[PDB]
Amino acid sequence: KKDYRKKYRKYVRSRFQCIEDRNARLGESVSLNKRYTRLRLIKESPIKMELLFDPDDEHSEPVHTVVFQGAAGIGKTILARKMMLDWASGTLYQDRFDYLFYIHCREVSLVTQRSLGDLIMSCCPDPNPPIHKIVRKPSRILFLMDGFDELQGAFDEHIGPLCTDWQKAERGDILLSSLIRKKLLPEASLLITTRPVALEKLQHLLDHPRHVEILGFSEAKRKEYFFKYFSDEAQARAAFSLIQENEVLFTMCFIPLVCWIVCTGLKQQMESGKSLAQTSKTTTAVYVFFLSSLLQPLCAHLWGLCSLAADGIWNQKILFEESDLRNHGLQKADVSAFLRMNLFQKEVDCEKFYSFIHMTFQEFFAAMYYLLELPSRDVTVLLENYGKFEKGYLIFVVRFLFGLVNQERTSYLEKKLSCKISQQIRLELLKWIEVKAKAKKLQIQPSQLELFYCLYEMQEEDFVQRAMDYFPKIEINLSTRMDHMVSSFCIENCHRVESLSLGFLHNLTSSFCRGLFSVLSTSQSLTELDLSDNSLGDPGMRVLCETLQHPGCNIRRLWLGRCGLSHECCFDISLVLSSNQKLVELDLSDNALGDFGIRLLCVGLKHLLCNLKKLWLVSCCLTSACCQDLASVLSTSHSLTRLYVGENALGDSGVAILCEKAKNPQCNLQKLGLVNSGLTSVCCSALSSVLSTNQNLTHLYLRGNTLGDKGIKLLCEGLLHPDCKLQVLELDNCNLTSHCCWDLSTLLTSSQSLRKLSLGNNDLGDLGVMMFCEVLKQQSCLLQNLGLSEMYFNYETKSALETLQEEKPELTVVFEPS
Amino acid sequence: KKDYRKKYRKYVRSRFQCIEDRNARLGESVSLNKRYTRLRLIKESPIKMELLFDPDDEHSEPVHTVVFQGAAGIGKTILARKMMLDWASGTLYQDRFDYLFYIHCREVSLVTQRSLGDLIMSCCPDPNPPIHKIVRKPSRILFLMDGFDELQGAFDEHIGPLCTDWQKAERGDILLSSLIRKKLLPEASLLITTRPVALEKLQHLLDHPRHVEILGFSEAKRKEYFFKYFSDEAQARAAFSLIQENEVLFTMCFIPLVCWIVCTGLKQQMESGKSLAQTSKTTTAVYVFFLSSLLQPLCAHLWGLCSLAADGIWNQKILFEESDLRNHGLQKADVSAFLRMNLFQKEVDCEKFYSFIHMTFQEFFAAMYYLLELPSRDVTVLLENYGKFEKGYLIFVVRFLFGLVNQERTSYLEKKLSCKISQQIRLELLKWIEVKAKAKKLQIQPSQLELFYCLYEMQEEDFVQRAMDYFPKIEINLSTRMDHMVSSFCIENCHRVESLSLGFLHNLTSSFCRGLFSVLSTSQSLTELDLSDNSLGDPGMRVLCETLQHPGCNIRRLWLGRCGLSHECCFDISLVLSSNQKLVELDLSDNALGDFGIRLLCVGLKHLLCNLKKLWLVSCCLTSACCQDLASVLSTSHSLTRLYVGENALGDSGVAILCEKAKNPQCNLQKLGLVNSGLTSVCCSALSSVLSTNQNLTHLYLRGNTLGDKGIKLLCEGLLHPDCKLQVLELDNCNLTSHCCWDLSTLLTSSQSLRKLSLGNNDLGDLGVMMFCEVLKQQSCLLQNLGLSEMYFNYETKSALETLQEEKPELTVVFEPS
Ligand SMILES: Nc1ncnc2c1ncn2[C@@H]1O[C@H](COP(=O)(O)OP(=O)(O)OP(=O)(O)O)[C@@H](O)[C@H]1O
Ligand SMILES: Nc1ncnc2c1ncn2[C@@H]1O[C@H](COP(=O)(O)OP(=O)(O)OP(=O)(O)O)[C@@H](O)[C@H]1O
Ligand SMILES: CC(C)(O)c1coc(S(=O)(=O)NC(=O)Nc2c3c(cc4c2CCC4)C=CC3)c1
Ligand SMILES: CC(C)(O)c1coc(S(=O)(=O)NC(=O)Nc2c3c(cc4c2CCC4)C=CC3)c1
Repeated sequence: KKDYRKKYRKYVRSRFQCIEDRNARLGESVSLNKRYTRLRLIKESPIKMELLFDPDDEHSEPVHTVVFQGAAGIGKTILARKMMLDWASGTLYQDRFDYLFYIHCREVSLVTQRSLGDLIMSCCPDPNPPIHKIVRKPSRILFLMDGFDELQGAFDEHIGPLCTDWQKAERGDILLSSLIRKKLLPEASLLITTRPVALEKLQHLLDHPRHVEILGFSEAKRKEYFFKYFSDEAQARAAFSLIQENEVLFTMCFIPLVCWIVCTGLKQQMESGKSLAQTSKTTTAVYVFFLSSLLQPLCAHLWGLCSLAADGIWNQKILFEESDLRNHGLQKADVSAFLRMNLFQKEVDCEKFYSFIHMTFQEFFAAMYYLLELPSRDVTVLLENYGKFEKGYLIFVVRFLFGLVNQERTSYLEKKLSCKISQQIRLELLKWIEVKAKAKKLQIQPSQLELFYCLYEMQEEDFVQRAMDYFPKIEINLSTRMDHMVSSFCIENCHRVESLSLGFLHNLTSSFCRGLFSVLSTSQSLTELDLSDNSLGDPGMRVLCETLQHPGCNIRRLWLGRCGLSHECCFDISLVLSSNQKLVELDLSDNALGDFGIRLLCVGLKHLLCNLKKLWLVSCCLTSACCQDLASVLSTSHSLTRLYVGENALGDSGVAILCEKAKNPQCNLQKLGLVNSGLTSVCCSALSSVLSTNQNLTHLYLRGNTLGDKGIKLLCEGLLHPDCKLQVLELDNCNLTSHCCWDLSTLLTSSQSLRKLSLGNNDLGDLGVMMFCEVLKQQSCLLQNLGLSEMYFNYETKSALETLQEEKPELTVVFEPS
Repeated sequence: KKDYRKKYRKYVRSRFQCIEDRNARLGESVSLNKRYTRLRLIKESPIKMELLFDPDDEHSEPVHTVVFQGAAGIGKTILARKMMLDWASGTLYQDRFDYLFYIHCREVSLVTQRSLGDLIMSCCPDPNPPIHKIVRKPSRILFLMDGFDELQGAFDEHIGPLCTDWQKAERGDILLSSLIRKKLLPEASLLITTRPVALEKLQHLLDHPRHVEILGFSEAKRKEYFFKYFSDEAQARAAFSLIQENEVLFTMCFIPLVCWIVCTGLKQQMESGKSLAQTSKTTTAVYVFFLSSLLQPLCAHLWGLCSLAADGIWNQKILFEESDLRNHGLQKADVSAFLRMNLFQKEVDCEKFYSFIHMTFQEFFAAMYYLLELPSRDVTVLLENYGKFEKGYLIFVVRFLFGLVNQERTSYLEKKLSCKISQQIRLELLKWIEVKAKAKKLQIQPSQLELFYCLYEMQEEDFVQRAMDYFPKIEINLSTRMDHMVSSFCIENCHRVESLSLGFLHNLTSSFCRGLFSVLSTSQSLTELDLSDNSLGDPGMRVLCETLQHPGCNIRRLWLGRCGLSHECCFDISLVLSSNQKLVELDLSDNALGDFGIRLLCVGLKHLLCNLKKLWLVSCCLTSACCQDLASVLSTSHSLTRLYVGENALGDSGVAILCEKAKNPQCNLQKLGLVNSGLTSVCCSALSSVLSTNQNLTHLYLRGNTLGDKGIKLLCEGLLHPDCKLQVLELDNCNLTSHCCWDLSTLLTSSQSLRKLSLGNNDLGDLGVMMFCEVLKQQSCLLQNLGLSEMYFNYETKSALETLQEEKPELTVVFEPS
């Protein structure tokens, strides 16, 4: 007859019409989900809400879990609400799921015992839905869990009694684990929204999740928001222009919540006949401006509320009863005012409790508590409990505290912050940074990012510059405009930073990094810049190359990784080499800088006053052709001493060119990086001439080649020469056999210059090694690692090797295989 | 980063380079697996090592278990080692298995408790491989179990506590059972090598194995072995030729272990400047020649070693410690000499124990122990424990004892055998043969094969000829040249054998059997030769037919089975019939001897002095056309009395021809085998004429025809004739119905000649039987089986049948259906 499934879709469609889905909607108006602004979704390329659980391009395996992550206040909930509306309307997943259930984490009781009644409680008023029929069929139901990080009370991931069978009642935390792990109602599809910081407590439940990141609004959508928010286009234009002119506030407003806070304040200024001026620069300033603007016209009850918020955070309470309001002196006065204003809501979805409009607001209020004039009111305790899931990580409580603790304060609630208290806290906050800044560890506690966002908020020179003294090495990751804004601010004020590592995330290949590179080049302490494995295309390298020509750079070491740089960029690299007399080490490996790029690079390398000493051209798609220019550089330049060119196609016909010039008596080559070049015995006579002539050559790296016995014999003849000064010889994957052990024995016996000789996976067997063991006792000069890498020997050889280590202590490393 | 799988692949490639994979390699040289000689592999057509675990041509089912069987020293291990090398090199199963684990059974502790650490212990020195990750994934791993029959200690197949879950520890015997049965680490692939004798203790674990037999070297491969073994072509040629001239030693060298022991002894004769002469004829001769040659130059410690070997076999010990050597007086003298020579090895694969170079050698030493001058030194005990898995079956200990117990002994250790002891044993060995020879049973104890191999080794006329007196019937299976050599020798010396059955295995259709057939035809006791179901094509039949013409044959009965003989061979069969006046019974059924072949066969059958009495032409693709020649044979020959021609197409139009001549009053036909000929009622008037005319006809077999009531009625008219002498009438599948019961009742009532009348699956029902029950009481002459085959009746009929049996005792078999 009447199919509940249809009744449920009607319920969902009609229910989720409001954006907030809570009261105090500026006179209880309808905000309309029709105003939904599209979010930028990136998968780990863009992703849509459609096809989230579908198989991808290979193996054709299904997806059971998709997790949405991002910053707070970015519409994770709103995206879920749009999804529910589109599903109910029959436009989204209309051919995939029979039922869609939404479970908010805020309302979940973690410590109480219940059966899986979530499918009843989250749906229609009808107390008897067909749970035992179609609604229990696996794979036909889609669930969404909103706010994993908002789960209150104790929580654990490693629970024996997981609880399967939806019919049985168990603790709420346990029940959630079983559903997330797909042990309860298996094959069900589940969407989870969470802050990245809480992923560490979720990853154990997910096993193999699909990862989707939610990004903020683009400039195009920022304008759209104002025009949809303000019904009068003239107001939308004024509101948009005002904020657009404020680069910092505009950027922060990329976060939908910040945009909302700002738009609401401007609307109120309009209604009140005010100038609509707004000078906020920090996240704190946005929250302080909004709160004081709304209460100023109330303010008398700020204490009772801040105490409530602090008690709420400490005791893991988000949803409050009338008793909790009364216990803080909040009754029949400010509560009503708070509900009239966009500050608090009374939760009108057929329930009986009160709540803050946002968790960032509750944390903001708690932050204010610690500065006014009641769980503790001790910032030491606040900071110590930062690294905890149960307390909600307290990211904003502390970050707002940083911004709030200042001297440059005015009226509008900012005068209610006690001076002595703020001063005592300021000192504690700086010490906190020192302790965490020195902790180079990966965890939920600050990852050397949050410390900088906190310092950005506390935009004061004395405090900020002192904090920077605890960051001699900075390792950070930038994904948006606000991150670069914070990074540039913080690094600009660093006078004691020696090295910086910058990770770049989908924002790349553009001028977006100019605002940071421009700053780095003016640093008087930065020596090493690490840009490894960042997709910065030629345009990114060009911006860097422009900044690397600044006379005040002081940068001595520049490292690149799998950036995909093209041969074209060698034009700009050469321009840097020709004028930057400070650069010593330049690693251009793992790029597409083919023979042409090298031809151009060599222009800078041969340039007068070019002081580059170490050059890595490893894995640069090079052939033997480039050896003509590289050989010219080594001969021409007095500064090049280290050259690595392996993982290319510089075979015997190529190295012969390098050798012709490398052998020059005036050659300054110290390390010859002929690793994976595919060399054989043919060029070994050329190497012999180099080793016996160039007395500055101390290290050979010949791993990856196929020299054979003939090749090593020819090299030995060179190494046996009186004028050979080679100290380190690496012979691992050189395809040598036991037949050459006689030449290696001769080398060990007669060589005087070698200090390290490492033999790797060669077919020397027991004969070669046993022979060496005896030879090495005959007044040998070899004191370093013998090699023996990836080898298996018999008992007697193993005994001889261990014996050698004990009988001749001057040999530091025999390196037995095990 | 670094994948263990790759590190392991490297380990396996570097490890398995030697053939022996043990020391004492003639100066510790490298034998090189590169010298591997291809083995002949036959599946139960040739098979390759590739695709062993793949599905075949139907059902597309996977193979989890593959079992390799063959002679001791046939290269089961070396094949396994080559497999590992080819896999590690990425040429064999490179796209099927990620890991390959080799577990030797010799090193397995059956009685101790352990987890499945075999995946750690069998690999590289690294103590912490990723067992809990990729290495525990089912179906991605191939295991090889080498030497099931070498498992020491107690063992059982029917164990409740099989032990699943690789993480849990249990007894080694139990652990192996679970892995073999695929209960532990299920869906894994396992290759098992074992001696055929031990299959009986493995079959319970395998359930549904793929069977591959390993055969020895061909003549061409033997040449290659010598030319690869001896680096000097001149020496390889002289060495090969020496052996080629020795037919018996040459034949034995089909086993890699035999060609090895022969080549090794010769190499030493070469180095020592000797004549290189070798006169060995038996396996024992080769083993003692080798051992004595090596020790003669030592011999003083033969006692202590033989005692050790005997103690080892008795107490199930293969791997010995220094304590076991010392306890037998073996210390700092001969042990070193034994390790220098190819006799003993000290197991140098990072271990601490000693072992015999070959298991057949350890058993050889034990065999000598019993003859010298300490577990027992009682041959009675040795022989009694032959039929035991735990003791290793003791096949060679006893077989070598047979060869060693002789009078024709010389120096070179053969003089260390005590005369009195050998004489006492010789008597016990002969009695042992008597006891086992009379035991016509299938088991691990001698299957009437090993007894003959033992007698071959003991090549002495008195002992051997006496042994033959216990084999009046010989049933043997020959698969190789050495089997024919032994069979020929043994049967040649049989003076009291009445019948011989020969199974021929892939060796067929060739002259390979000539060496045996030539001997059988000279036997003065052999009467019956059974060659059933052997693929001996016309060439095989021709060789037989040549030997069947020998005047001393004395063969009276020759039986053929599904041999696939062609009509062409009837020419040679006829040649035998025309001159062999002794042959009485010739069964040519289940062949392709169609009408043409019969036309030719009939030439011999009609030949003067052809005494063949019983001829079977059943299932010979015959039609009614052949009846013209068969009828001529029956009329022409005075000797043919029994003719079976069913399972052909000799329908009514055919039998009418046979009847025209069979009815002749001078006809000597006694049994008319017209079974499955497709006859009906039409020819029954012709059969009637035969019955009433030929008084020598006593048996009719009409099963398979479709006569109906009319057909049997017509036969009854013949049977009711005063001159009909038929005694036995078989009427089973004749398609008769209840309507004929009155003619059968008339037949029973009036027939005087019948003694047996068997009615089978005819629709006679309860009425027919009830009628017969009463008729049979009226002074009936029917005393034999009434039939009632595949019939079902009601209560009253059953009662009448049982009553009949009791009331009229002269009726031997009522044959109630149940
Ligand atoms: N795509 C969007 N279109 C319009 N408004 C949006 C959008 N995304 C976010 N917002 C704004 O976000 C505010 C609601 O904040 P919200 O409840 O989503 O914070 P939240 O982080 O999702 O809560 P939670 O942590 O439980 O998921 C509303 O003012 C709404 O207008
Ligand atoms: N295909 C082959 N090519 C070369 N030599 C072979 C080959 N097969 C066997 N051999 C010889 O086998 C000898 C080693 O004896 P082996 O260990 O194989 O006896 P085994 O019966 O396999 O031991 P196990 O009973 O444990 O399997 C070596 O001398 C080797 O030359
Ligand atoms: C990208 C990164 C640094 O790695 C990260 C991952 O997760 C986090 S977060 O949990 O601390 N979220 C936030 O800070 N949001 C947030 C921010 C600002 C202002 C507001 C909010 C919330 C509404 C007001 C200013 C930029 C960050 C940060
Ligand atoms: C196939 C059959 C006949 O059914 C069978 C009966 O017994 C067995 S066996 O498993 O015990 N193997 C052996 O005897 N090998 C073996 C043989 C010879 C010489 C030697 C060996 C071992 C090295 C020296 C001569 C032929 C058999 C198999």
